[PDB]
Amino acid sequence: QDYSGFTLTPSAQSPRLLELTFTEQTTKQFLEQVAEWPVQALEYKSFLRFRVAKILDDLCANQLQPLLLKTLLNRAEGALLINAVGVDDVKQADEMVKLATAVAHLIGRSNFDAMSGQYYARFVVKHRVMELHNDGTYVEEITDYVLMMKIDEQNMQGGNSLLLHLDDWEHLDNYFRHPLARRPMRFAAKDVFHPVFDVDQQGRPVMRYIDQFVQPKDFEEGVWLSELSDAIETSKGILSVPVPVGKFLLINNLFWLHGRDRFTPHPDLRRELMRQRGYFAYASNHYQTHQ
Amino acid sequence: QDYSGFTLTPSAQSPRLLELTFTEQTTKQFLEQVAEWPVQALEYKSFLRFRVAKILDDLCANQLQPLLLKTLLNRAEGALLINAVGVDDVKQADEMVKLATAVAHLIGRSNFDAMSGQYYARFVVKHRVMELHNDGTYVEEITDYVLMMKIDEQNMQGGNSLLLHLDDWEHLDNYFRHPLARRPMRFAAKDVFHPVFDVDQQGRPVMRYIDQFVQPKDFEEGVWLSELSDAIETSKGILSVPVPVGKFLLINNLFWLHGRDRFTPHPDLRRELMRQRGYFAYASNHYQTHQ
Amino acid sequence: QDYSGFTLTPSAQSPRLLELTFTEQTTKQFLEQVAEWPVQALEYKSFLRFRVAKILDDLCANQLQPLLLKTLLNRAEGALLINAVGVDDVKQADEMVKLATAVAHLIGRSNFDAMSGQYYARFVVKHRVMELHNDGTYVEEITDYVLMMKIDEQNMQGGNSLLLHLDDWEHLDNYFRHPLARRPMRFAAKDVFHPVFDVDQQGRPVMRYIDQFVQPKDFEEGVWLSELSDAIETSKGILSVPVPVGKFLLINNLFWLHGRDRFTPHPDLRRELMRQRGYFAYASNHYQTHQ
Amino acid sequence: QDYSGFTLTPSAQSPRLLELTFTEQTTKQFLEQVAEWPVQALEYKSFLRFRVAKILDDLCANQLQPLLLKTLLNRAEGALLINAVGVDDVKQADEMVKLATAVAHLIGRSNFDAMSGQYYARFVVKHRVMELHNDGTYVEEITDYVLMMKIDEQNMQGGNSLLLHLDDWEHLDNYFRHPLARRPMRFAAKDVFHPVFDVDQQGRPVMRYIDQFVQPKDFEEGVWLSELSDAIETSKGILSVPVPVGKFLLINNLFWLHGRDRFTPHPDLRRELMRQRGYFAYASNHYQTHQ
Ligand SMILES: [Fe+2]
Ligand SMILES: [Fe+2]
Ligand SMILES: [Fe+2]
Ligand SMILES: [Fe+2]
Repeated sequence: QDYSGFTLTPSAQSPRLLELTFTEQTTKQFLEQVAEWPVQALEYKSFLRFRVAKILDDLCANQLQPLLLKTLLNRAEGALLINAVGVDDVKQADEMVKLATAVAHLIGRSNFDAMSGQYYARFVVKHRVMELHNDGTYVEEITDYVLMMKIDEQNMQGGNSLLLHLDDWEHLDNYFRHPLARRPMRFAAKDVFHPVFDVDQQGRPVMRYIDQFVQPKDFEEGVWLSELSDAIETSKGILSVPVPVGKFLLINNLFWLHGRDRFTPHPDLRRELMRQRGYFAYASNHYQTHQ
Repeated sequence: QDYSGFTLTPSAQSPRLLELTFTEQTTKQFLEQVAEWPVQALEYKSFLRFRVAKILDDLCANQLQPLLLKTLLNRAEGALLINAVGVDDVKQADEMVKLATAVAHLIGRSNFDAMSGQYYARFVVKHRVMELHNDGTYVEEITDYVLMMKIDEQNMQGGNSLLLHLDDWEHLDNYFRHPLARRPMRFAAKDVFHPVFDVDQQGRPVMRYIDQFVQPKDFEEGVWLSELSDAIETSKGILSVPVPVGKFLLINNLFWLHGRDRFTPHPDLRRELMRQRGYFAYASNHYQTHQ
Repeated sequence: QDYSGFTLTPSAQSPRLLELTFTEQTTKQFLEQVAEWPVQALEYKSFLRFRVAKILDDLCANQLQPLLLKTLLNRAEGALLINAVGVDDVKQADEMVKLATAVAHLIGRSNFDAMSGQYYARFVVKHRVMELHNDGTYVEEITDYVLMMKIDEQNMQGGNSLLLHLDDWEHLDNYFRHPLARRPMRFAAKDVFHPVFDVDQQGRPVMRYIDQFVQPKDFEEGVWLSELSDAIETSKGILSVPVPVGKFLLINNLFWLHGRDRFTPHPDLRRELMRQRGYFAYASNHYQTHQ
Repeated sequence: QDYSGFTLTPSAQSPRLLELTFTEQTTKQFLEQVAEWPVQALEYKSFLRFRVAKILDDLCANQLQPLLLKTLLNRAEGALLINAVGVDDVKQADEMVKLATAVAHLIGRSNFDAMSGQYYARFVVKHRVMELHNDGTYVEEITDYVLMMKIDEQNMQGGNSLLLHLDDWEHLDNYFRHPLARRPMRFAAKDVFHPVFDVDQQGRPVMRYIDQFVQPKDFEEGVWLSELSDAIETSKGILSVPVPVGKFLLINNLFWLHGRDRFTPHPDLRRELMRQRGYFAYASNHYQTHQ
């Protein structure tokens, strides 16, 4: 469908993943209107992250924020691949960070990243599969969304993003109905305790799982987790999504798992990534008390 | 007016800011009587900060302490620019620290400074505006006063201190009456939570704001804070105050905001500053219990 | 006796210490079936420690896990010396870690080791007695088992493992019946407080003692502990057990103490050790509440 | 008077300070009987500190421990200068540490020293007065005794130990009767709060004061503390005690203050000191509950 300032079309891999592309005029107007705040200003004054968010939504006639929220909160969808025409070179890295910052802070706020000391983190890669998982399993607070942007890609074969929607996972019911699905388990980076499965407000399964940080306490927990891991990694429902330079995935971390495919080692290989993670925060008509 | 040991006259920028100058005999007597305690002694034994305070007040016939307190606690004023005749060269830095220490510890106590590990901190600058703000917004305890002294100034164009009294701010009522003025917000350097506005004992607005450390939790808080920031930075009520070498501002941090103007970059530029921050502490006739 | 996949025979030093040796086919099948997970995978994903445990037990027709548990929990025994035919060279260090990991995680889970940052630790030695003690005396949680493997041994004379079963200690009753046996004492690596003696579920003495970390608070506690130390170190019941390359002791840390004999200094000496420590965790028919 | 294994005589400076000297046979027997434990063994196994204490007391026919306790707990005395004939050279430093350790752990236990990471600390000096004070004012637990030993002394003029017994302080009543004597004040190295004065079990004044770590909160506390400091430092009751190599003071830290006199700077100057601090711990006939 055609919106004001951007277009929206389903991905080739799945109708659950929608591709959102900002038009060229929108992209140029946005970058002009945020030129006076470099990324270092966004790092130092967090309210500027919401200022650039409002500027982008205003340029889309205030159609962007409700669309982002409706897509990410919809159980049938919950995932976007987002880009802006004209921003597609490593040479535009700062502008990429601004764009992703503006989109993310229309639907919530990105959390402190311990690897960078900032609200976002950039990594340079210079080859085995990274297993499907959820982010933020080792703290008490829930991470609602994961944002992963491709900043550079050079002599790279493979390395697609892997995604798994729980309602595409053919083994969901077998593991969700197991008593250990509800057993609170230790997660360690202070340790936290929570089950591997939970439910959304409608009672549908959600997941908070990663094989590296879950700490089975005994032979019962450990064997079940090793079978769970195999059942996830071999699922027929996994998507393999290329993320070209300038595009970023933005997914609901509660019923999407994500990972990374193998890639070929190459002497002239360079991949650069940017990530942000946060919680949803939005207005809705709902009950309160007092005045 | 003419006091014992010093003179007092309103500043050129505002009747709220009073200039206090210690006479030459007072300055020389004070420095003689505190010569046996170097600044390093003041750093190691905090009671010596109150000893030098008493010596200065005694030399002013005990007229200094009540005058400082009356000025700083008066809502109509609350700010002083202070100097002593004959102390005006970088070469006298230690004597400047002694003088500011004595004045500050007549009205309270200066807190530990994490940048220096001492009760005061000195910084050397070797050019964009520093936005108006209050100090101490990221801890639970209230910072009542801010002290900023000019220790050296060399090939410096611009860089005046900026000040804003809340009762000179033409947008005060518009933002103080907004519901978000009372919303406790996160501040981070353990995080603390407090609103951007509060009230003094008479119900008049006070502020605890800085754009770098406030952490809006969502799009509502963030957009409002970005508008608040603009309304402060563009206020017609801002003062631009030069602070020559040997002078220091001492302001009530609850209804004065402070910042720093732009200055010209220059290869031979050198500016040195000293700061202290603390809480008020003073005698008054008021109620207590027991015996 | 002859089991499926391994043999079991009493040690030459004591009927309480049983020697368990995995046959050559079992050893080769196990190493083949765990080849796809290097030790670094076991370090990163703790459930793989239980996966390799199940593979080893399955190869022993599920006779290994009940035998290990019965031996370690039996007050009359409680100690094993374990090896696998064909694994006996420093050159096979990784395979040794896999084997010990699989055995340990059939009976419990190995705890984080602060010296290595992993669930196991390897040390290289390149000569006085190490006194008998229990592990884990300076934390609140109980360490149920100690695992010590010989990874390398080169020009080494002496250095046998020393072991003492409390029911072989001729002075047990004299010290267990002393009032200070029940006095909670300070242990320091946050400090913890617990007595030097306790009881098992049947009221038989157990010990949580080490001379380096216990901190007697006064002359009464200190003199008694110095006599206790002498009564332990001179006991006639101490075993001197050689541990050849590829063998590991696995002992119940509650009623076995362990140490190390003196060895000869030698310029070409090299000894490498691996340790793990953990708690028991196993299924049994016992009571619970609710559903 | 003549005891078994040592002699006791009042000092030249004060009848409150008793000089205790171990005879030559006692010193030689003690060092022989503790030869198998080097100081590093005392550092690692704290019960050995009580073992060497018992050996020394046994060599004195068990007359040492009751004498030490009676002297240190007696309000009229409370201070000892202790040495052993034949130990008086830097070359005997280890033996000095053993001797002081044995004496201290007959009357209590020495606490962890943050400057050395051990139960004792050695310092090398290579010249202004160190003001009179009590140790341990910045933690909650009470330090009952201070031990300071002279390990080396080379080209040293001055630098006597200074001591002040509260009942020799001519200004005690003037300050003890001031309301601020009972005001809990902040002490900082987590901060602790306690008054500068307290009382012993008989209601007689004791002190917990040091000028460097007390943190007066305002002009009232600070001026009083500066006058208190002057009243202490100028007291006629201060003792000036030389401490030759091999001697150590052992004083009751509750009603003795201690410091150090000025000394002459000299290019070939070397002074080495050892300190321990701890709490009293001893048997007495007193009430308890239960069985
Ligand atoms: Fe991730
Ligand atoms: Fe400031
Ligand atoms: Fe051990
Ligand atoms: Fe001291």
